[PDB]
Amino acid sequence: PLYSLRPEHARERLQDDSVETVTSIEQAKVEEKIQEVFSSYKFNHRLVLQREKHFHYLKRGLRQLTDAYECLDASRPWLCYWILHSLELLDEPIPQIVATDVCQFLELCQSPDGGFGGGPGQYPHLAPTYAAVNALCIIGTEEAYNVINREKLLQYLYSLKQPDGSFLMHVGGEVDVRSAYCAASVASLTNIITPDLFEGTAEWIARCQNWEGGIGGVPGMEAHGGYTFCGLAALVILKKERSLNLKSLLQWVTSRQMRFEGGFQGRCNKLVDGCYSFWQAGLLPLLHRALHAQGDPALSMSHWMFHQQALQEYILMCCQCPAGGLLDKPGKSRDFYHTCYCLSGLSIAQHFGSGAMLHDVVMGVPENVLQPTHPVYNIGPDKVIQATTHFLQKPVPGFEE
Amino acid sequence: FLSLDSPTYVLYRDRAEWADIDPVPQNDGPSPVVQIIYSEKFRDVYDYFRAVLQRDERSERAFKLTRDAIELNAANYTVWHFRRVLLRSLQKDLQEEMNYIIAIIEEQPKNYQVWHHRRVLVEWLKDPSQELEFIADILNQDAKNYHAWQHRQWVIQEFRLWDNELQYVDQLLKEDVRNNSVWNQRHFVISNTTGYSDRAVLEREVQYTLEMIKLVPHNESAWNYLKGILQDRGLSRYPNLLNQLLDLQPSHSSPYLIAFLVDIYEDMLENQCDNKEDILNKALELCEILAKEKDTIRKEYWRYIGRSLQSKHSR
Ligand SMILES: C/C(=C\COP(=O)(O)OP(=O)(O)O)CC/C=C(\C)CNC(=O)CCCC[C@@H]1SC[C@@H]2NC(=O)N[C@@H]21
Ligand SMILES: [Zn+2]
Repeated sequence: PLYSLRPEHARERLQDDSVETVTSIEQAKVEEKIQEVFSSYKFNHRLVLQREKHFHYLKRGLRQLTDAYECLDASRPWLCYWILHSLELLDEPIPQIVATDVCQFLELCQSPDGGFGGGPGQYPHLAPTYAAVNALCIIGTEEAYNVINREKLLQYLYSLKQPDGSFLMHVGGEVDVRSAYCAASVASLTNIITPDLFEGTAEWIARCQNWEGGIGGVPGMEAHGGYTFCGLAALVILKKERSLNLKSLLQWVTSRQMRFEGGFQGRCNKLVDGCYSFWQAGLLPLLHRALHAQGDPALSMSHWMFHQQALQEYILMCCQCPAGGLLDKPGKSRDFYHTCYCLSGLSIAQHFGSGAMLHDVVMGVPENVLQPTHPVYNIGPDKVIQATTHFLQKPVPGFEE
Repeated sequence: FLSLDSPTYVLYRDRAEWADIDPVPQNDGPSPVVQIIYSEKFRDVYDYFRAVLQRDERSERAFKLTRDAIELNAANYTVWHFRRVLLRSLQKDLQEEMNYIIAIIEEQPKNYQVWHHRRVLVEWLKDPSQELEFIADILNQDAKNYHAWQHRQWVIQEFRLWDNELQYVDQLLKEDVRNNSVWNQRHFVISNTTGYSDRAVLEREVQYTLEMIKLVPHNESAWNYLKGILQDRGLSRYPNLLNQLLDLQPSHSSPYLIAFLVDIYEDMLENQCDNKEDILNKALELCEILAKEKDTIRKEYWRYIGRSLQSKHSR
């Protein structure tokens, strides 16, 4: 069978120790609901990524949205990135006219101060800056690469940089690890990193790793998948992963995979959610690469250090919306963010590779395989390469001389 | 003054007080992507917000306008920035602004822009008097709200407000002993006040965590806390611990206990104990029990742990 449908899998249900708190009441609500979903497959005998439905959802969204979306009016490059990336994983080619329209759009989101904002004329902010540059890389054309003003981008990053190594998310803004990842992602792809740009940053990100092993959004905070993804990936870019305690970080992620549901939770004693199929499980490839670089002899050579099969089972059986798009969990409504990260999650859980090993695990029909994603940038590895190449043809500003 | 839900709401374009000013439409260009078909109230407020912004008009009317623009999209950090600039220029009363943000956060507590605003207000007022009880009421609706804990920790660090936090922490543990945000808080608080080296502290802490583990064996947070406060001391300087956990086993097993036993054995082996081969076999046995039987979701983790133990505790 499938792992989740086997009868011993029932012994993986929550044990509340006869002591009920809100935490267990909520976990049981979810597990009971996921058990239904599992039983629904097991009435008649068969695992299928509804690609065609997902595509319709995406293709339409990329062009036009109802006023249901007024609240993403400040996050529009996120919508480009989430949708483009989802199309990219689904191996859907993006028409020249769509691509060009996105370039032109992201161009109007670009601030004269450098960086990008949530929409035309909005102030720049690290998150849409990150999303827009990723969207531009997925497109991968010379038109797209050239939208980016690199010199203003650097100035813009300089303006956010803090004495203690952190970054503001925007001018007059907040700090957490996200800004560090966004800055590194963007700076590295565009070849604008200077001697002193990320100075202090590694040590800052490191102070965010806490007693649980994971990283919190700022020093002292609870460890969380999203912030932990951001920290580690930011260190990997900067090549200072070893600042962190990786053995504890490993023990923490691996623990975030849910024994019953199959998917991951964002932090300990909270609920499973499909987006963490990327933010949590994407840590495994990053750690594999880091431990390999330190000489580790015991690393698997076929698998990441999570239940790949169980994660794919969770995504496919619980996180697809039959009308298209993907979910956090059943009962929840689709959105492009979860569509993006479930799929990025799925691709990671299918595609192992290390050094020269390659080993795939494709649950369900083999047309389920996605394209691979780069676990640092979460765009395709081809796209990373092409973009880092192109921007290496240019000097870091300045110089030059 | 004029509410968006008022029956007599009138569009800005139809208001005589704004006759002097031209709306500025959004330029999405000639074939937009991700184009939001804004409702008419929305486009109208934002057409006028743009116009006010563009000319940097520091008017009381622009200030009321921002309120609307935020009601329609509380996530527009451009609007919030402009509002902060106006708060300053019109030299506004920050106590009412504090009440404004209080109500807003209560309505949308999972929104970065709104906690950050509140925080900027507290820096301006350098006055944390309202913060902990405010935060406590949000936490009372969502005990794990991450923004609320972040803000809590920030107040406490800046205005050195440590003196009651362990009391609040103990209470929340009583309410939901599984609330990881609260174990993180306990740790946050203790490492900043006393530290964990004072033996008396460490003992109260270890005893407490064990009382809690016995009460609820499958609560990972307790186990994570136990490992966290101890692992760095070295587990093997505490010889009673091994035995005290073996005692629980029959009556209070859980993969967490089994995992901890492995952590101890690993500390033992690092520290050149007697029966090296015997300890190593107990550990590899347990790893196999985890991978195959009691924690199969982590089968790949546990097999890598067994292979690490063999690799380095050998000949
Ligand atoms: C505060 C937090 C989680 C809080 O989660 P929660 O309490 O709702 O749920 P959970 O129980 O923790 O799973 C951190 C999560 C962080 C990441 C997923 C890392 N994120 C990113 O790199 C950016 C993802 C963008 C999310 C959208 S963008 C528009 C909107 N604005 C915003 O700030 N976030 C959303
Ligand atoms: Zn989610």
